[PDB]
Amino acid sequence: SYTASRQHLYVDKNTKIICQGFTGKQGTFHSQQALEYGTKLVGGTTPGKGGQTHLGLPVFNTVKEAKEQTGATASVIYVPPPFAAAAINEAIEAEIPLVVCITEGIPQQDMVRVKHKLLRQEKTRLIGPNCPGVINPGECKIGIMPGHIHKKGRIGIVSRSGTLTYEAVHQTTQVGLGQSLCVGIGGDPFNGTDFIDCLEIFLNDSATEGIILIGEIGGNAEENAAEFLKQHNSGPNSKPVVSFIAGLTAPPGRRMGHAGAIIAGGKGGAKEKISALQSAGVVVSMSPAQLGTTIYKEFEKRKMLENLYF
Amino acid sequence: MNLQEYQSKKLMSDNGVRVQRFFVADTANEALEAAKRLNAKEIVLKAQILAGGRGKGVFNSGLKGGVHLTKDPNVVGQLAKQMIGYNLATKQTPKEGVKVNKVMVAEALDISRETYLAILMDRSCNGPVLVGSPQGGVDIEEVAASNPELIFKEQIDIFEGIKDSQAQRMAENLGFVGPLKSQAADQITKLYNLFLKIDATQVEVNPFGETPEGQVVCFDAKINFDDNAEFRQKDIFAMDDKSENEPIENEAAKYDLKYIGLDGNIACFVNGAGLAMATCDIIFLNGGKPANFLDLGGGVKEAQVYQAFKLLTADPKVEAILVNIFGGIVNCAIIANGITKACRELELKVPLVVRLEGTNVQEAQKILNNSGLPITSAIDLEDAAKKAVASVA
Ligand SMILES: CC(C)(COP(=O)(O)OP(=O)(O)OC[C@H]1O[C@@H](n2cnc3c(N)ncnc32)[C@H](O)[C@@H]1OP(=O)(O)O)[C@@H](O)C(=O)NCCC(=O)NCCS
Repeated sequence: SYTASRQHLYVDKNTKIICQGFTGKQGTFHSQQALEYGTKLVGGTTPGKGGQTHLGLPVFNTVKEAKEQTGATASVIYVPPPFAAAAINEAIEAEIPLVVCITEGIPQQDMVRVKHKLLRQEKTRLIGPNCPGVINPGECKIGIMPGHIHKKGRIGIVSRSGTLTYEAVHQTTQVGLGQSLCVGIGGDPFNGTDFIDCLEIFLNDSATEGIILIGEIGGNAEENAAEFLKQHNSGPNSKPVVSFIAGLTAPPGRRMGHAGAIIAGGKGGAKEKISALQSAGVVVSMSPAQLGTTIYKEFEKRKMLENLYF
Repeated sequence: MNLQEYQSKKLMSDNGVRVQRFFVADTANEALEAAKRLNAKEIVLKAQILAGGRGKGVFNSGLKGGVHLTKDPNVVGQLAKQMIGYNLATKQTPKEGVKVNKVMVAEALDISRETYLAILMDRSCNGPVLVGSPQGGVDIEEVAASNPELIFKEQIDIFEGIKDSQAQRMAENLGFVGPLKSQAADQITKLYNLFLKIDATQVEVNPFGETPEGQVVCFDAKINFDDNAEFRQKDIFAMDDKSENEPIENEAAKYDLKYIGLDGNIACFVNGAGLAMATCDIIFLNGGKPANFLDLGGGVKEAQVYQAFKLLTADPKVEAILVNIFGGIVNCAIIANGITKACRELELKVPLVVRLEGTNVQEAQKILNNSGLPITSAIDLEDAAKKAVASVA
């Protein structure tokens, strides 16, 4: 099944990237930063501009050409909402291993179609849409996150929120723990990667000693991830999981910015998410400003336990 | 966005879905003629506003009840004269009420039986799903809590579309028999294609029922539209009655600002939906009462910051402001100058807490304290929350 493609989330120093929407405002800008960061950006697509040169790199008409000419193993999409779902499809068809779609506003029905074909293959792993991408600090950065707040380290961060991820990153940088791999799954209700997808990677990765899960109102992915942790992160040598679930003051019936962040018919509230997380062993930080100090203290508690019993 | 009842039922009627016959009166006379034109044994007359509980509402004219029944078209005229122009207050409107411009004049059909039926893009299932219950006329949630065995669901493959077997099966499970089964199966189909055409996230029919004479009729329904798809539902989104939203929210909309009014006194604005929700929580969490959620979106401008400040400084509830921006790769000194500029031009007279983060936070925390305006900076999100909560007492 499509779960086979989960490994492709773990972008690294051999990831080679093309940019869909390369000549556009945001494709251009975040490509310059990818090159500032040292990420192996190698080319890009824009229909009708195959042949041009942009940031010293080739522009192609199709993903298929770009993949053939550059050996690219990952794609990032800055294509506007009316066409972005078509871009995602072209990259699944082109069999690109990892596809990051930054675009906000893709119709939900589009993404159901995209998801239909997405779930019926396993070569391509989709993160997004409506997400800031994924970053392996110092090795590879696909998306819009500021490189300079990160620091290679030990905390895995998966999150439905862009700016909240930066908080977690900054705090875990501030307490000295660093980040092993951050994945923003974005704030749409139909997307290519959930929390469970990132946890299986985090759990199986040795660089990742702690996990932060940042979630919010809407859907059930936090609740599913709570069950998953009960099966895969119990027993000894389990990894600490700190979480923060946003929208505790959110009124029902309202889209709270993210298209996916809404409570409806009593389903999707924040407090249901906290109970379910806390019942799997997850430490919920009450305050969004305390993700770092809470995961930090969690490591202390384990050290105090070892000192006590030796 | 929200449709008036007459707009949403016309949308359904034009796409093969059966609804009560009705006309839309702008005047008491229009309501009378419409009542005559119906060939209806009984007429219903319904104020056209977006709020709920119109049933037990009140009118400035004195009339109790936004919705009325009568067999006599003359009665429709009189009762309409007591609605049109006047204002309807309900348990969903401010004590002002809402101005009633249109009333629906419909035929009232007897209900023999009641089912629930909605079409929905289900996040759990990755596609459209039919959800039906033979037990209609009550809120779907209570049904699931008490009798989950009476919730039936059909997943629809989005490329293959709804198949006759799926419609037959749901109709059967909702207890339609014989010719009513055919009508129900037909109408389930038309409802589903309606739901794809208009890019709905949900079409909910409750009650999905039978008349005594043997007709399947969607007696009432609520449509939820995907805001993302507006660029290709131009004609539908044009029907939106923006005149019943919080007018702050409408002005915010005019500037690509995502605003939502809460009942508090500490205003806040933040770039990022999730961080905006967190800032609301962390405010309350330190005792406070946040006035609003506001999301500047990814990009911060000297000009967008102005419009945000313009809104919050124009709200009568607001007695403080917590700004919290992640500058990212933009010099936060170039944000704090956008903040001091907009706060001087707007004559800021409420205490403002500003959390910045990103490049050059050092020179940025200085411009904010050196501003000669009621502005104080904060090191992190706990500080800003704590300081902002202190500013009122
Ligand atoms: C996707 C988005 C970034 C595009 O914005 P933009 O970069 O300002 O847009 P542009 O007008 O420059 O268009 C980008 C390019 O896409 C190109 N394009 C269109 N269809 C394309 C396709 N199928 N494949 C590749 N490129 C395509 C356009 O031609 C344009 O390039 P050009 O101007 O040289 O012709 C914008 O719609 C968006 O999603 N905003 C940000 C949302 C966000 O913050 N999400 C993150 C959540 S954490």
